[PDB]
Amino acid sequence: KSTEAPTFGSAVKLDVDGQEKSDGTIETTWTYAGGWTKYKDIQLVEVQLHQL
Amino acid sequence: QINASYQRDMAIALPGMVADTSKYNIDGACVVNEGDVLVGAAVQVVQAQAVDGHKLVKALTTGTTPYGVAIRSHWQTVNAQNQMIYEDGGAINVMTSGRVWMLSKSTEAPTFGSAVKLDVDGQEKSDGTIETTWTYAGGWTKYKDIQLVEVQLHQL
Amino acid sequence: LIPPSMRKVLAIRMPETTMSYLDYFKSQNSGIEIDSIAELEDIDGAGTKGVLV
Amino acid sequence: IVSVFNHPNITKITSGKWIDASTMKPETAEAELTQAIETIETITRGQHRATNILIPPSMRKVLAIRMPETTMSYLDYFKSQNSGIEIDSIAELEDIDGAGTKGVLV
Repeated sequence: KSTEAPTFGSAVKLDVDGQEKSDGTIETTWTYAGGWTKYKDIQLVEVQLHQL
Repeated sequence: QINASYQRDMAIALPGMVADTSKYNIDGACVVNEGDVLVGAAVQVVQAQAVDGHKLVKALTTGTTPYGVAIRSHWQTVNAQNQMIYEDGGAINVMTSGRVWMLSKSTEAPTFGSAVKLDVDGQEKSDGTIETTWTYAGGWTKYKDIQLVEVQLHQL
Repeated sequence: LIPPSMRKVLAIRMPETTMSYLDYFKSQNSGIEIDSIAELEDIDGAGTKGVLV
Repeated sequence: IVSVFNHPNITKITSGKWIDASTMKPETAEAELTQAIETIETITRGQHRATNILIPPSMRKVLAIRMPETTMSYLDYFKSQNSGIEIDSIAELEDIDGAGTKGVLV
C-alpha cells in the first residue's frame, strides 16, 4: 500500500489489514529484497521471509 | 453370543526423533568426549580441532551454551540403562536446525512461538536458568510416562 | 451396534426360564444383526455410551 | 523367584464372599466369573479368550444348586452360555497367603 520504493535490507512493516505499508504499526523481522513492480493498478513488493 | 471388535491408537513420537521433513541440518563430524549423551538431550562444544576438522561435544553443563540435540539412529547408538545413548569416543549425530522431539521436565503445555527454557542437565524445563534462542513448535504429548516436546532449532 | 461392555446385559436369563433375553429378542425379530463396536464406549469424550440402529 | 499369586503385573479382582456363614450365594459367583472372563477379553483387545478356571474344592457345592423354578443348575447354565471352557478344582487354592484367604484363577 506504499508509493515509494523501499531500501534494500531494511525491515518491513505491515498494516492492520495484513498488507505491506511504509509506516505500519506491526513490527516484523522480515526484509525487503529489492523488487518493486506494479501489475495493472496493483502494487507488489518482494519480501524475504525468515523462519520464526 | 455376539462378536466384538476393538481399536487402538499408535503413539505420536519418541525422544530424539525428527518431527517432520521441513528444512533441517545434521552434523556428523562431531565426537563424544568424556562421558555419554542421552538421545534427545542438548549437547555443547568444548573444543574444535583447527586442522583435523572434528568437534568435541559433551553433555550440557551449567554456565554454557547449547549447540544441538542428538537424534535417533539404530546403527550408531548403544543400548544402556534401558535407553539409547551415544558412548564415549564415537561419532554422533547432532541436529543443528529443524524440528525435533526432546525430553521435558515441565508439567503444562507451552505457548506457541515462545523462547525455550533449558535445565542444567540438558533437558527442557520451564523457569530454567540456561538461555536459548530456539522456539516451541506446538507439540505436547507423552509416551508412556515420558514427557516430550517439539522444538524448532536455529543454527548458531 | 452396541458397546462391548453392554454385551453381558443381554445374556441374563429371564425368570422362570432357561434362555437369555437375546435369544427371545432374536426369535421375535428375524433378519436383524446385533454386533459390538468398541468405538461406541465414548461418543463425546466424557465416557458417555451409545447404541446405533 | 516370584509366585503366580504375587506377580505385580496380573489383574486382581476383589470379591464379595460366595459363602457368608453357611449362606450360599450362587449368583455372585456367576457374575464375578463373567466379569473376569470379560476382563480378559477386553484387556488384550480380542487377541486372547479365557479357557480355564480353577476353583477351590470346597466351593463346588455353590455351583450344584438348582436354579429356582427350573431343573438345570447354575453350572449348566454357565456352560450353555460359555461353551468352550474348562472348569477344575485345585487344592492349592484353599489358602493363598497362609491365613485362610481363598481365591479363584481364570
